[PDB]
Amino acid sequence: VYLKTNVFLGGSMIQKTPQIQVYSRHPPENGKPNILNCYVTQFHPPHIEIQMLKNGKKIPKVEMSDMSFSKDWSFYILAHTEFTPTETDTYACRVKHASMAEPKTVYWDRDMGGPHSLRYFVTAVSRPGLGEPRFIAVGYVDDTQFVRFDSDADNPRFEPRAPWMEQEGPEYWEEQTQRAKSDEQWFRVSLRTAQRYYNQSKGGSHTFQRMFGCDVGSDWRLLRGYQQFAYDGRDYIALNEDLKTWTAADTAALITRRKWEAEYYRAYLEGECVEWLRRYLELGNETLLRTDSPKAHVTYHPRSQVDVTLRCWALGFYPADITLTWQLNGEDLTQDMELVETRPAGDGTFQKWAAVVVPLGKEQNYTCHVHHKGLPEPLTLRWA
Repeated sequence: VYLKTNVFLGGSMIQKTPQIQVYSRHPPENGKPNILNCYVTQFHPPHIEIQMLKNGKKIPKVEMSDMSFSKDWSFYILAHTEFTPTETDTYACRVKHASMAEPKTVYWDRDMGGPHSLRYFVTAVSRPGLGEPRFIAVGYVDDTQFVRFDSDADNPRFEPRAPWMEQEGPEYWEEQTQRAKSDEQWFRVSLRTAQRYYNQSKGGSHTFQRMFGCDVGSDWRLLRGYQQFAYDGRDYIALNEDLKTWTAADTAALITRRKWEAEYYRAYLEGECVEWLRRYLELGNETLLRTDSPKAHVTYHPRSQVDVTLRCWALGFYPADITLTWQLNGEDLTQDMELVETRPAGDGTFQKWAAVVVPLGKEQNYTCHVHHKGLPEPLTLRWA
C-alpha cells in the first residue's frame, strides 16, 4: 500500500547517458515470430524518445513499459515490438536523449558480439509551458511490477499491472487512488519550492523522485525501510536506517530536515508495509513464489587468429538476482569480464550474459559458473 508523505518540505543538474541493449525475447529462428526488445537504462533526465526500425524505417507499433528507476535514481524503460526475423532484414533501436548530440542507433546484433521487498518508485516532471507536472508511480513486489499510476491518463487511478492484483476490491483501488492523488499535489508544491529556491528559470523542466518501501529477510524482519527523495537526479533527503533521522544532501534540504525531525514512518515501514507485502505474496503466490532456474549455455565468437570471445548466457530466469562467472583453472576471471546488466525478456523472466576474450585453440580450459537461487547448486558449463 501507498504511503503518504506526512509533511511538506521548506525552502545542480547532471546528465546521464543511456545504455541500450537490443535483443529478442526467445532465441531467434528465421521465419518464426518473436518479440524484439530495446532496453534503455542508466539515464537522466527522464525525457527520452525511442524508436525501433526495420530496414532503416520506423516501426509504428511499439509498447513502452511504464517508466521507473533503480536505487541510484537513474531511469529505465523497456520498449518492445512483434517481429519475425529473417536472414536479411535489419533491426535497430534509435534513442534520442538530452545528454547526446545526435540520436544514437543500436543495431540488433544477432550474436551480441529468500528475502522480499515491496517498493514504490515515484516521479514528477514539470512541463512548464506544456501544463501541470506529469506524475507517475509504480509499485514492485520483488522483481515484479504490480500497480501503476499516471497523471497523464484521463481520470487517472491506481491500476493493477499484475493480473493477480485483479482479486483486490474497489475499497483498495479507491484508497490507493486517493493517496496517489494526494502525493501528486505534494509533488506539485515540492517542484514549485525547489524551483523558487535555486533561483531557477520558469522554463527548465525539473525532476523530483521519491522511493519508499520494505526490505524483509527470511525471518520476515525489516532489513531496510525506505523513504527518500532525489531532485534533478541527485540525492536530496533520506530517512535513515534508524527510521528516526534524516540524511540531507545539500544545504537547501538541511532546513527541510530541521522541519521534519518517526513513529509515523516506523508505523508504516514496520507495520502496514510488511503486512501488505505478506498479502501481495499470497495473492500472487503461484507466480511471485515461483523460481525459474536459468537456461545457461556457452557460445563462441572467433574474431582474430589469436583470440576469441566466449560468452556465458543465462536465459529465462526468475527472480532477477544472479551471478555468472568465468574461470580458468579454479582461478577467477571477473576482472577481464564483460558482463551486461541483467535485462527483462518481457515475459516475466530475465536474461544476462558474461564474456571473456581467450587464446584461439584454448576455449576448452575456461569454465562458466551460474549461481542462481533456482539452482540446486552452481551450474557448470563450457565449450566443446
